[PDB]
Amino acid sequence: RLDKRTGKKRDEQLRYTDVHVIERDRGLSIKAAPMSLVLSSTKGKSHL
Amino acid sequence: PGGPRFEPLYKDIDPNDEDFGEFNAMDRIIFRNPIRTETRVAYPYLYNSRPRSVHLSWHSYPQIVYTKTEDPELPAFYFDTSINPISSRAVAPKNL
Amino acid sequence: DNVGLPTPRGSGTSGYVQRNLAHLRPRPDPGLLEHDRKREVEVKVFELRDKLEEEGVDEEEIESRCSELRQKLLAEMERNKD
Amino acid sequence: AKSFYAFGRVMSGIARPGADVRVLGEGYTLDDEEDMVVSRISDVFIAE
Amino acid sequence: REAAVSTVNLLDTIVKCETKIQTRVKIGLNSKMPSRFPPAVFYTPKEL
Amino acid sequence: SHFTESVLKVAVEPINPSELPKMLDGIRKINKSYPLITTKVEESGEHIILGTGELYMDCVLHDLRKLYADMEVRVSDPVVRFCETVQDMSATKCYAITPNKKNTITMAAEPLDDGIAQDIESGAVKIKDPPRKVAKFFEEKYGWDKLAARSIWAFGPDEMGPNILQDDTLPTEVDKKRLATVKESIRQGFAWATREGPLCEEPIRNTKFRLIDVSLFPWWWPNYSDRSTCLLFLFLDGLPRLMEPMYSVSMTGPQSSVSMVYNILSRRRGHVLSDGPIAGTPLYRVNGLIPVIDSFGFETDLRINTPGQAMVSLVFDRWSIVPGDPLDREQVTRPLQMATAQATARDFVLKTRRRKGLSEDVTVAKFLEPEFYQSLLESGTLGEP
Amino acid sequence: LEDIPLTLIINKMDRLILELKIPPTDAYFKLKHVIEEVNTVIENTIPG
Repeated sequence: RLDKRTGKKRDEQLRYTDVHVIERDRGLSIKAAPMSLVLSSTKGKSHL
Repeated sequence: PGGPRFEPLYKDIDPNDEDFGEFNAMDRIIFRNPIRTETRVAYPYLYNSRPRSVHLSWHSYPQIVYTKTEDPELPAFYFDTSINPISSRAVAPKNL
Repeated sequence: DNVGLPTPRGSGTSGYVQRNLAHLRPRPDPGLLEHDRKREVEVKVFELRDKLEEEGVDEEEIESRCSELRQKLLAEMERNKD
Repeated sequence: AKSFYAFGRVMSGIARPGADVRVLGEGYTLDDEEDMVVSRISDVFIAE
Repeated sequence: REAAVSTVNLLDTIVKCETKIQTRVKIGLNSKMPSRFPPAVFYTPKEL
Repeated sequence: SHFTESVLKVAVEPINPSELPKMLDGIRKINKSYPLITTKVEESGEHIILGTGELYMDCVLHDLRKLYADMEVRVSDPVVRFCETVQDMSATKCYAITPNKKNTITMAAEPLDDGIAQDIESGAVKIKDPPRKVAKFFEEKYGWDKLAARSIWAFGPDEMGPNILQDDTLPTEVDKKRLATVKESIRQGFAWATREGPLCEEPIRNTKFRLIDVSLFPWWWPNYSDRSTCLLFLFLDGLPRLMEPMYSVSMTGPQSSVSMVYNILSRRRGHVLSDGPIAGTPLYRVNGLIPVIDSFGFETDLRINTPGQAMVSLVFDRWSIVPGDPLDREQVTRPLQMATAQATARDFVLKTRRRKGLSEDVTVAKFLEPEFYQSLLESGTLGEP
Repeated sequence: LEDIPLTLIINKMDRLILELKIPPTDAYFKLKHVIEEVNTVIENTIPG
């Protein structure tokens, strides 16, 4: 979806955890945004 | 300063219809250095009682610390004269 | 700041604003000493009590020594008032 | 923005939707019972 | 006299009405073109 | 526990009064979403929102208008909230008498030294801790009196509170069990009084109270107004000043911006602590102080008025004494005009008492027994009414 | 002060390479300067 963007939005940083309209318009984070992910160590073991 | 001027978006407020009832007392608010118009534009929901259909501008960007090379013989990587030096005592691990 | 003419379109003025550069810029209590003396006497009594407690003296002996020190401090205050 | 989601850390137990629970406020104590509200966890989400 | 000078609304009205008079003359000629009309057209004494 | 205090105050009110309840519900939602915010209502009817800075209150007021209340809100000019303080020790040891004329309480007041308020804010001393630990803490740190370090009753207005209550009374003249019952009573009354404060109905700091002897304590007490009245009067009688919060300006940009920030901070009742290069970069950092009440539009006026580009971070730093005498009835300012050097405290206290719907300048007879008021008038410790 | 375990993430190394354009040894000196500044304020938070 990001590779389909054109114009000046092609240069936009994604900013997944900026979701308040204040955060999208002012360009800075104002709320602590939590996520949960599965990330792999160098031994191949996945961690939450 | 340097910006365009348009028609008033909402020309439906006059200072005289709202009498000095209870809240607009000038003998109540404390006066300091005056608020210029750029302050109202920069933070529109704090300095305006009716900020209708205003757009939030991008707050700030991280500063570009780039300086063009006026000497077309220097290497691409060098310590520029405008860059402040770093000392060994500018590192100085105090408690090790 | 924001003075005059929300839009210049109506009035045949073409209304540049100006600062109007002709505008004129603005141009003892003796009771306190008695309480301090009583606090000093009580501090001496508390120091004596702490010294007695650190030395392992009895509580009744410490109380008797504190009463004697309070009487001595009262006598000294009555004698050295002037 | 009509309601609010409560984000927190499960310190113990397992949180399930439709669970009859007690909410303890900022200053609940064992003698002051008034600073507590019975409620139900209706929905449980992982915040992304 | 004095009160005309002190009153701001009166000065605004005077400027607009003088503008309307000059505009009536301009529309009489054919055109409302400002460079075509110096102040010497209007404010010259009638002898000249 | 948070880092900095909500020092910025904005009075909010509705444009259309019919949607006054709706606004309140929106305010409640605001109270959920922003942790450090502080909403309150005064007796003047206007609502007060306390937040950290310009951007914090800007986002809060956007969310109040757009997310939650969905209605237009009149917003007053951003003003600061003050505290009060004591400069010198008490000249008059003053007393309170009950309406039933049973209990009489005499005491005096004093300021503090440096570091006590920051330590009691930072949790160095707890009142739930055993008194031996508190006593040895005050003996090891500040070299206090051993009796005084063992007689500190309370901190106010809360457990971490920056005001100290302590008895200097001897056991020979005061019955100790009645002293314990009235000790609980004076603790809660003193907490209420330091929560309120007489100078502006604002919470007070850097003050200690010592109960003096000859005070008698007969049985039972269902009243609280007399002790609070005398606590407020000694707050007034301890030669009080008021203190304003100060931000610590941190600017990052090249040297032309450094000259500009020196000029602006000179103009805005501020000063520059340190100026220095950032090593390895052409940027320069300027650290200084500004009052919060003088920081409105400061960041905009710096970012606009520089040749280069400068960035500012304004964080809450400290509390500091305002210039001027708040009790100076002589110094009267003019409207449409900024406060001068000596009129600043008087202007702040006057417009603060006006803003909260209070009375005019402080009446001495409001906070005294009439016989004691006449006696203190005859003694010469009070000015002309 | 809360004794939460702390780890450091030096960010934006492209600014070392492409903005500042300092030689690699000066990049090491800049990295060590940032790390010692972090450790200096850690030491000044709790002495010893």
